[PDB]
Amino acid sequence: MKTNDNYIEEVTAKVLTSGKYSTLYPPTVRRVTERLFDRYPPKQLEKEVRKKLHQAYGAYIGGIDGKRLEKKIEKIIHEIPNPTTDEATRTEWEKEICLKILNLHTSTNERTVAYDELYQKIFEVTGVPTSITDAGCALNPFSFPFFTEAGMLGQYIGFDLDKGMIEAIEHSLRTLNAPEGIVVKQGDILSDPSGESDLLLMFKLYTLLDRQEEASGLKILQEWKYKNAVISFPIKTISGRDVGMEENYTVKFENDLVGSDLRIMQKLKLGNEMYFIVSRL
Amino acid sequence: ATVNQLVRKPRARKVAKSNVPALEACPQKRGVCTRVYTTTPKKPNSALRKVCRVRLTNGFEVTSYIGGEGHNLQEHSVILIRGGRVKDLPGVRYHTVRGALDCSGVKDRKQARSKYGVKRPKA
RNA sequence: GGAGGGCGCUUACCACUUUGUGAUUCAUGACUGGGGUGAAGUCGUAACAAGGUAACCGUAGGGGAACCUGCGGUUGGAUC
RNA sequence: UACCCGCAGAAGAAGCACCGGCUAACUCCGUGCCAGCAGCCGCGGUAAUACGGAGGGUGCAAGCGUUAAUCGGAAUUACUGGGCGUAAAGCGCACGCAGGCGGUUUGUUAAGUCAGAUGUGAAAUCCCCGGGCUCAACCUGGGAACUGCAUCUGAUACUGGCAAGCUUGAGUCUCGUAGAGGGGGGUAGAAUUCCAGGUGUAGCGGUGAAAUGCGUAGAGAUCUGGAGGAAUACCGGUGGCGAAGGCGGCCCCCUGGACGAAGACUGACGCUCAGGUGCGAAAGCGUGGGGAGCAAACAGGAUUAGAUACCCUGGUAGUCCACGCCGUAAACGAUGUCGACUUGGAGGUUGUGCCCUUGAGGCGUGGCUUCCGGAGCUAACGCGUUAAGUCGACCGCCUGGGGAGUACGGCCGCAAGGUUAAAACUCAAAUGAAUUGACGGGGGCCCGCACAAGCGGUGGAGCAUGUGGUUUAAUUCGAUGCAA
RNA sequence: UUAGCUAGUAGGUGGGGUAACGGCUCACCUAGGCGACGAUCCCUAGCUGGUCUGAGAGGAUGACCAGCCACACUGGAACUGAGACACGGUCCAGACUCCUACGGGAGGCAGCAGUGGGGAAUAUUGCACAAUGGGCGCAAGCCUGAUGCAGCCAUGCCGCGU
Ligand SMILES: [Mg+2]
Ligand SMILES: [Mg+2]
Ligand SMILES: [Mg+2]
Ligand SMILES: [Mg+2]
Ligand SMILES: [Mg+2]
Ligand SMILES: [Mg+2]
Ligand SMILES: [Mg+2]
Ligand SMILES: [Mg+2]
Ligand SMILES: [Mg+2]
Ligand SMILES: [Mg+2]
Ligand SMILES: [Mg+2]
Ligand SMILES: [Mg+2]
Ligand SMILES: [Mg+2]
Ligand SMILES: [Mg+2]
Ligand SMILES: [Mg+2]
Ligand SMILES: [Mg+2]
Ligand SMILES: [Mg+2]
Ligand SMILES: [Mg+2]
Ligand SMILES: [Mg+2]
Ligand SMILES: [Mg+2]
Ligand SMILES: [Mg+2]
Ligand SMILES: [Mg+2]
Ligand SMILES: [Mg+2]
Ligand SMILES: [Mg+2]
Ligand SMILES: [Mg+2]
Ligand SMILES: [Mg+2]
Ligand SMILES: [Mg+2]
Ligand SMILES: [Mg+2]
Ligand SMILES: [Mg+2]
Ligand SMILES: [Mg+2]
Ligand SMILES: [Mg+2]
Ligand SMILES: [Mg+2]
Ligand SMILES: [Mg+2]
Ligand SMILES: [Mg+2]
Ligand SMILES: [Mg+2]
Ligand SMILES: [Mg+2]
Ligand SMILES: [Mg+2]
Ligand SMILES: [Mg+2]
Ligand SMILES: [Mg+2]
Ligand SMILES: [Mg+2]
Ligand SMILES: [Mg+2]
Ligand SMILES: [Mg+2]
Ligand SMILES: [Mg+2]
Ligand SMILES: [Mg+2]
Ligand SMILES: [Mg+2]
Ligand SMILES: [Mg+2]
Ligand SMILES: [Mg+2]
Ligand SMILES: [Mg+2]
Repeated sequence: MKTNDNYIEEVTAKVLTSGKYSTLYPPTVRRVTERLFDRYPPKQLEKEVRKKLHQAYGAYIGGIDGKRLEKKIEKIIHEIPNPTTDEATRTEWEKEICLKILNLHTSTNERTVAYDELYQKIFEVTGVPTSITDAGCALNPFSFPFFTEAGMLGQYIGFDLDKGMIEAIEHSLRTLNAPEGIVVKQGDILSDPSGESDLLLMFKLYTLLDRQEEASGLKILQEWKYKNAVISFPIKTISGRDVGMEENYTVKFENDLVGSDLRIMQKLKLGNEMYFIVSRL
Repeated sequence: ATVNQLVRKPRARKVAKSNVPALEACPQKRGVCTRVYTTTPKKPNSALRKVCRVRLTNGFEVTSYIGGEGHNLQEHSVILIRGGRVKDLPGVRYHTVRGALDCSGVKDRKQARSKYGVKRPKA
């Protein structure tokens, strides 16, 4: 069966070997080719998988420039002294030393306007999850200072795919002295949403999973047996310009959300991010 | 071509393709509509046309055009479709007669009464 | 009584079938691709008419987007 | 029943389309990018001859519109009868079979062609001349036509076949000259860099600022010597050579094409082409080497709320070489080849002669190449004795702009891909050349405090209810560069 | 954008068959036949005398009149007969429509009317054998949805009237 089965790695290695497309975990890509086996012509398999690397799922190709991030980390952590008069004074210094690292791309940066008002307004409806997960943790792993400002102390483990960005932000465990009660591990969710947790932080999920297929969003929440979540999106409508082209991360919910165990709890729309609260029975 | 190049390959004329995809050697065609909705005509124009889809009997679903200051059609009724050429509506190349079959026509009209099935009032 | 005829009997081709096996063909199609037009992104700007701008052909490598780089070629050539 | 006669009686019998420019033929109201026509260009925001309605006019009539099919229009399928530099159009460039086509003198044959005759091409209809239903339509007599095909009988200008000759197109050969024409060996010099001595040590390379690399195990720079690899400066001009692509060091061997020139011989062995064969830069690939520089990916240093665009520092393929495959370009001279005809002048290169080469030149005879220009040709720019002019022979490509030089089905490959080559849909265009003008991160031309300069001011955290901030005891209010 | 097709296919002899010449049907022998002057296959379409468009050359079309071929529920095959492998003959297989006491049988409007369905659309379950034509008969006569007519729709041409 080499026609189809020895012709999956000839395709798959090529992506995961090239240093330009190597920003991914081996299992993540082992999945996305068995999915797309019968998707594009048998002489155009790797050829049109590059379409899912440029037209779709792109900018993660080449990656987020970790060799520009540490370039703005080593140039950042060595700027001001370390006033650590006590043990929570190592955190308040670690607070601003971390704040700017989520502010190179204008996405987790539109999230830093919610570091004081919307990192505790979420605990009133899920509890204080001590079994937690996270999808798309590109530049959102320093939310712990504010997640534990309320008392989230359980396992927060965000799963990104860019390894040149995850390892440019995972070295921080001791270099930056990030809290020692938190793990991080790689993983996608357009491929791997299986497990059980309590809170499912969806930050950069957006409609990138609804780009892998047309109308296939309600699948993941369920796969990861759960209770609640938090799901936000950009609301950068320029005085009635991005209307329609940006108001669909919602109307694909309320409409499709009649019939199963999924429900909704609350909804807001402030700053540049509109968070969703979800429920199941 | 030279004279010798004509005895081997003759002059291949065009296929004489008309502006309608199919006609079944028939001028008009009867169909049945499915949904009633309104779309947008083109960038310069700014009007609301009766762009309704009428499914035929040969398995073809072609969208025609319904003209008039107000028709009263029903989802499950016969609709006669004739020929026509319209540019302001992309994808549309057919019309719809009125005053015949299960379709009604306008009233209180004198000029251009030969179409839309208008009748002659007794003056 | 024979000749021979006829019925039966039976061999030949041969339509209808029937089991496998391919070609062409046909209608929907479970799994789908990209185009397409509606749309629509207060982008000249990561380079704010100074953070100092040729166009294209063939080919190869990088093609979140028209590109950009290597090699060779052409005039059909922003200020100049 | 046709036809004919009599009585009453203008009594029962005219609608529809169009009404901007095509394409003959208009006023107002309602509505105000809203509601509506539609074939093309389009029309519709308090004045619509483009909508609806009233009136009027025009077309036409027992019929007026719309729609569908074919043809003319459409020279928009060109044998009659158009192009191929720039609009969509000549294959990257040649050798050639089956085809097409092929000069001159004489003779034969009579297939093609031409003429005459016979047979035949059934009727209606088309065509011409007449008659008959009151007339017309319809029907009918006679004649003609059916462009075609075949047989017999003739003529012999051209074509073709057979036989016999000539030379004006010229093949080949003898005697010469010019060339980076192509390929296989060898040799020389300069320069970069690496590998060895002597001498000389915190600087070197490199970017308008910074840094990485390279250095105290002898860097950079300089001299000498050696190894390896690649390219041939000045000479070098759009010169020469080849069908095209392409190739510039002296230089050995092998060998091809083109051209000049006084004399012989052989007597159109001639032009062109599908399929096929061969050649075809660079890039890329397979099987083996070389590898000093440069240089696609990749990564160090800059840089910025992101330069894998450009700058700087290195390097794996590749470039080089032997043996193969693929056959892709602005492979452009945007021009297929061959032959013939055609007012001329002014610059190079390369042969053979005359003349006093005594003034190293005039006056003749060829090939190749550049520029200008008249007639003529073409929309225009231009070409214009190398044709894109005037004739002829042969072949290829293109029938609107996108989709698309794509997909599928064959062929050609170990790959990357190429060749032959669509059907739907979308749109009223698209593309070209000459103008008029705007404009340009404007310079050669050009006038003025155009920026100054030379006796002097305005510019005052006060105020003149005219006034550049807070003001509702400001707002019942003007006007915002002696260019609002 | 279908490149080779064909082993009773090509050719000679003999035998046999048909009203006649023939691999139409066999044996034997032979290795040829066709084909870029387009073999086969696929798709589509009746042809001709004409009509329509055009000044012609052409293109398109094949209805009505007429010549010829093919077909007769769907396949195959055969007999009677001078001429047919037979449209209202027959036998048989399959499908469909009926009858029946479950052994089973019969029939064909792609004839004129008419019905159901499909389709933007095309007729009356009519009259007469007077003439014409055909079959039978010595003649007379009869048969003849062929023909000759009527009714219906302005489909087209032409004329007249309002
Ligand atoms: Mg062009
Ligand atoms: Mg009108
Ligand atoms: Mg009009
Ligand atoms: Mg009007
Ligand atoms: Mg024509
Ligand atoms: Mg020009
Ligand atoms: Mg070619
Ligand atoms: Mg020849
Ligand atoms: Mg003759
Ligand atoms: Mg004759
Ligand atoms: Mg008369
Ligand atoms: Mg006559
Ligand atoms: Mg006659
Ligand atoms: Mg003679
Ligand atoms: Mg000849
Ligand atoms: Mg002769
Ligand atoms: Mg001769
Ligand atoms: Mg040489
Ligand atoms: Mg030294
Ligand atoms: Mg020292
Ligand atoms: Mg030296
Ligand atoms: Mg070396
Ligand atoms: Mg002599
Ligand atoms: Mg001689
Ligand atoms: Mg030739
Ligand atoms: Mg090469
Ligand atoms: Mg090559
Ligand atoms: Mg190689
Ligand atoms: Mg060239
Ligand atoms: Mg060309
Ligand atoms: Mg030359
Ligand atoms: Mg000239
Ligand atoms: Mg020309
Ligand atoms: Mg086209
Ligand atoms: Mg088109
Ligand atoms: Mg002056
Ligand atoms: Mg006021
Ligand atoms: Mg025989
Ligand atoms: Mg004509
Ligand atoms: Mg005529
Ligand atoms: Mg004619
Ligand atoms: Mg008929
Ligand atoms: Mg018999
Ligand atoms: Mg019958
Ligand atoms: Mg039947
Ligand atoms: Mg019906
Ligand atoms: Mg009789
Ligand atoms: Mg009648």
